[PDB]
Amino acid sequence: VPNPTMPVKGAGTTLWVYKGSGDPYANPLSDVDWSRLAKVKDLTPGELTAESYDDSYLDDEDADWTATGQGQKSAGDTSFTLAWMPGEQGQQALLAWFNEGDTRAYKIRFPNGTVDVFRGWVSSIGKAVTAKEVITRTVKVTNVGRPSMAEDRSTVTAATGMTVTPASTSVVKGQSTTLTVAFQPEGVTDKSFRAVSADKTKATVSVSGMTITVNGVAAGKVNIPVVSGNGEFAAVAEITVTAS
Amino acid sequence: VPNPTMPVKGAGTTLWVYKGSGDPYANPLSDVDWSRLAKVKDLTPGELTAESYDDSYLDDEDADWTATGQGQKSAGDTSFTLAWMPGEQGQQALLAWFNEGDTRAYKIRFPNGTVDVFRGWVSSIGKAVTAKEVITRTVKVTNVGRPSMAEDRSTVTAATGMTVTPASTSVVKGQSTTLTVAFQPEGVTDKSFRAVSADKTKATVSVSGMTITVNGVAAGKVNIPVVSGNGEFAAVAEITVTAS
Amino acid sequence: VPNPTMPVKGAGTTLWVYKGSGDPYANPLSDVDWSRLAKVKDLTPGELTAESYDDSYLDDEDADWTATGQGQKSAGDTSFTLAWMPGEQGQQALLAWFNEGDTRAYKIRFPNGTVDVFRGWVSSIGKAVTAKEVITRTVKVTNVGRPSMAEDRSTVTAATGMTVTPASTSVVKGQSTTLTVAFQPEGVTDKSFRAVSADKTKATVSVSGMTITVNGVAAGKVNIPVVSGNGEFAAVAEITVTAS
Repeated sequence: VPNPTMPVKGAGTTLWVYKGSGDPYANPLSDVDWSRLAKVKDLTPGELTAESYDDSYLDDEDADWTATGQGQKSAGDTSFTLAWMPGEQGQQALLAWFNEGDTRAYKIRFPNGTVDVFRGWVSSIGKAVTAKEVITRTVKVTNVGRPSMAEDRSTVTAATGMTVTPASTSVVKGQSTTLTVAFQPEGVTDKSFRAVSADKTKATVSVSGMTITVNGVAAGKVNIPVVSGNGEFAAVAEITVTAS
Repeated sequence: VPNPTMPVKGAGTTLWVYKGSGDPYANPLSDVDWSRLAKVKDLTPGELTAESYDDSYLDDEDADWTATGQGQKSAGDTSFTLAWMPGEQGQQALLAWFNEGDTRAYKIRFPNGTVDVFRGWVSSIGKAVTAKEVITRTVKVTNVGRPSMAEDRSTVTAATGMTVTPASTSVVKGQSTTLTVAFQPEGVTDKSFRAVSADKTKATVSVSGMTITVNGVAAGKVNIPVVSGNGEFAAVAEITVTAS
Repeated sequence: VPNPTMPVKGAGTTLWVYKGSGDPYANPLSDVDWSRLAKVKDLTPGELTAESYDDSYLDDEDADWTATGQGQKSAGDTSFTLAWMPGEQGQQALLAWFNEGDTRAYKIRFPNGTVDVFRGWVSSIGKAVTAKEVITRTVKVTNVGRPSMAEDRSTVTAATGMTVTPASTSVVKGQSTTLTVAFQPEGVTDKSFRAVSADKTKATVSVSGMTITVNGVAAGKVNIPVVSGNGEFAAVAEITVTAS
């Protein structure tokens, strides 16, 4: 199951080239008007840099430390090598792309459900010929303009799905009780929380696995505050610890 | 077995140089008027490139991302190291070719059957003398103009046969008969031939534009053999010559 | 036996410096007025380069691909290291060559009967001092002018020594007959040939070891054309295959 929040191993990443006429940045998740370049030996995506702009004036009080700002960004170059199949359609389109010299759109689909789509023109076409090894074809695409990252299409929800079910009962010395924090604004959520007690002398707190464990170290009535996210929601749980 | 759709191992790649006249890019598959460079230790085909060209103006709203375009292409610098055989015709031809600024065509034949032909001038010539392994001459060629990748020749009908119906009639002195050569295995074919007498004394041959003429210089029976291209197919015909 | 047409192992290559007054390029195969620099630890001959000249004009139709030509060639530098014997005559001549700073002629004799003679001036004189290893002396000679390659003195013959002796008999099924092709214009020759049959249905052809094998796969009268070199000479062989 593709999880865009956990690290992924990077095996299964595919590369596609747009061949239709619409907007490549609009719906990249659809591979209808996209031609696949199979047998990818290796791939190194573009690196988005940004040159530095000097923001220093003569009258600026003190000049011990440099002051700079972000200048003009660049989309870098994307370079990949793949098994050389001269008769396979898609590589012929690649040679046509190089010869025409126009800016086309390409995309990389990761084993995460997320696709990074760039636009650029071919600036290199190589080939490595050696015995005992499949002949490979190497390509470099100089990207132009602003690309569409996979973090652009990532969406978040803040529909206030805060709920808390505490034990609200008695806990005896030597054991721990369980408290649940529901984070389901119709299921989808993107925020974290921290739950701690109020004294750390009568009952101790341990929050893990989305749940809370309250240990009755000492008798008395204790309060466990839970704060969700940046302090938009909270909860107070009352727990009693008996003498026994 | 040779499939340009599946990847190939690259063992058996051969290098040829156009020593004949005419169009080299026309029929690279045929090995007529091509001299083979034997004992190629290693090869590195030249890589196609393209210099960037700035495409921004002061009128352009926004400038945060760079705008560029493809400029001059300049394929070049194919290198190869091959065993040093100074008494082998093909390496003396190489030194002669380097010895003046002549720009010649050379092709690379791949194990999958395709051919990739460049046109350039020799820009470096080197040697590696060291005991206990073979003396290797290393050569570098800088390419000019545009090359002819194997991606362009995506038709290949493979020919596979032809016929030769001769006049098979007496030819008098001072006259020449015409011998018919058909190279139409279902019309489409991208191969040529070559005819050469077995005696060169009784008759002389003239081949041009798929038309062959035999002139009976001396009386007798002349056997005229034709062989096509690399030598996949051949035929033999006869021409009689009478003294009176 | 030295064979200038087969790769050689590079062991036994010697270095000489001309000390006479005649023409070093005239007869390099004679070591009369040449002093040998013995105990050569290693040797790296010069590399003949040639810078590029831009042949681009404004009015030239289209400028998609760069157009260049061979410029001015250079003879490179020859660098070698040898055991350091200050008192050995020949190294004293080397230091005199460095100090005087004039252009002298030197030559390298290979274990192939071929000699590459250059001309240049000493531009480096080194020395490496280390324990457990013979002190070495390193030399670099900057070559001037056009050298005399070993491919310059290699000669070829085209005295038309074409001959063919075919079987001209019957070959029974399941075996093969032999045909001989003589390439001896007084013995010396430098050209190859290709021999193939005319039908590939009655008899099959296999040319190797300078000879031809004709296999009577099917009965009938078959013709085997042989073409020598670039079509200057040819032959036609008639072979009969019986029903048995």
